[PDB]
Amino acid sequence: DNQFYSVEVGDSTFTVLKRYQNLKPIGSGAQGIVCAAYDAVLDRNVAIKKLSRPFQNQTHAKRAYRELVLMKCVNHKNIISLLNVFTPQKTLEEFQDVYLVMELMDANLCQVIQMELDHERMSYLLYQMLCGIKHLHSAGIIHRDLKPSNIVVKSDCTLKILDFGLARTAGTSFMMVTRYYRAPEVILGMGYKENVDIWSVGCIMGEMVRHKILFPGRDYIDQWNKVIEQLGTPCPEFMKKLQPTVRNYVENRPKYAGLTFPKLFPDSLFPADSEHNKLKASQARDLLSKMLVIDPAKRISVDDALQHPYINVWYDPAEVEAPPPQIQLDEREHTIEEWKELIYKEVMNS
Ligand SMILES: *[C@H](CC(=O)Nc1ccc(C(=O)Nc2cccc(Nc3nccc(-c4cccnc4)n3)c2)cc1)CN(C)C
Repeated sequence: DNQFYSVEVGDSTFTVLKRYQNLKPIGSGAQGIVCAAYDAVLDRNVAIKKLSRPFQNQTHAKRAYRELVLMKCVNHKNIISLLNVFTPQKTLEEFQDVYLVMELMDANLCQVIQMELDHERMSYLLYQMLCGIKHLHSAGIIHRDLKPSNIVVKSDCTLKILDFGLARTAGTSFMMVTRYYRAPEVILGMGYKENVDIWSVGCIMGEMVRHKILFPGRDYIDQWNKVIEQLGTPCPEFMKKLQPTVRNYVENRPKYAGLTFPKLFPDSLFPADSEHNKLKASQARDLLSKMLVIDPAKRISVDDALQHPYINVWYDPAEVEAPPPQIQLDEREHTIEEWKELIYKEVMNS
């Protein structure tokens, strides 16, 4: 501990470089302790994340290696970037902790989502989401678990995605707590395509309008009921694309016509008494009717969503058509000891 010092932050021991001062707690759970700090060397505020038990198991180590490699290789304004990475331990043998240093954002989408919406801020947040998701897809990264807690925003309304989800897997399976934003093809295990992340964007948008989670529930069974009660029972063609065992339960459910999108998202939930606000309520509802579609064969793509009148007002080829990032590796299994060495070399060679 020459260039390092210790400090207790939010019931967690932070052994960080002497350049990071005035550490303040900001977040924790379901895996990872985060705090805010001032970088003396850069004269800027940062966010420092201490990884929670990265070598407890192979899933933690695979997810830690994946996140560290992707945060380094990706360089997009709508995806959180890695400013610095360090370990207070001097050797591979002693190595046990990883500290990721990133730009400090003002709030999480979980609180911004609760704000009284204006079409300007709302369309801008969704535009940035679609931009970041487009950039991940270009590199073959299908998130599959996009949620408000995985997204951070700044005072100027600029947005960044924190996570990469299941990333480069193949796929549609997570074993760990918030499943309200997962696409039906993921829930029912049908296989996914790139527009699987569009359902999650639809869920988040619907929530910005309603100020209530669209599809809540104790479990998937309860969650699927909330989907069919509101959007209606899917077409026989979709239920045909299900394998016989889950198909049996889905087809045995009571048939629902589903509430129309005017009834799901009435004008009451939208800014009123202006011609511009009237126009914008129907455009927002129309985009929801294209994103919140059970059948992924009929759901809108990221590219077409960016082309929608509600979003296209922000379209900038410099932000949207940016070059995809290129590249042990990201679908091969290793022992926990082997992930530790892969993780140690990433922290050291940066
Ligand atoms: C909503 C999730 C929920 O329960 N509510 C919630 C609120 C806040 C946070 C949180 O800690 N995020 C947060 C809060 C305050 C400032 C910042 N700024 C920031 N800047 C850069 C990086 C980070 C960061 C990185 C890694 C992990 N966490 C934060 N933060 C951020 C969490 C949860 C549930 N929905 C999923 C419905």
